Amino acid sequence: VSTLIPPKVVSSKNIGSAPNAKRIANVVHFYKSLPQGPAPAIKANTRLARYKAKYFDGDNASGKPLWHFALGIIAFGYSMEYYFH
Amino acid sequence: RSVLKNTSVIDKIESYVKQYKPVKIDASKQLQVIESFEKHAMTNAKETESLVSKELKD
Repeated sequence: VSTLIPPKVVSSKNIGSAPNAKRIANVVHFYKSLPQGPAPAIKANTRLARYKAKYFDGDNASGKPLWHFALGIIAFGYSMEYYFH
Repeated sequence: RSVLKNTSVIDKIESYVKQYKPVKIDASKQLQVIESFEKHAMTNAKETESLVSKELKD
């Protein structure tokens, strides 16, 4: 007898599976995606964007800024020692 | 018939058979139901086809 009409009806496979949710996510995310992100920090300029760039970038974490930062406070109180003495 | 020697009934049933020879007449009844069915089916078929093709390229 005469075949039923379901095989030629589709209209809820688009909620029917899980990658639909991911699809509607990644059509927004990827379509308006940039090839590369914006920045790993770069502001501190006054001849100190260089200080941050050399020391406090993702390029390295090394003891050089620590030494520098320590020395600033040492220079304050060391001069003040002779202001107190 | 040439087997039967009492033949006056073979001419009878021959004539009865040839009388009622369109024993059952022609039928094509699938021509109103088949076309209507084809419209609903076609509509749905094309809709599904276009939908999934569209999704593929998307």
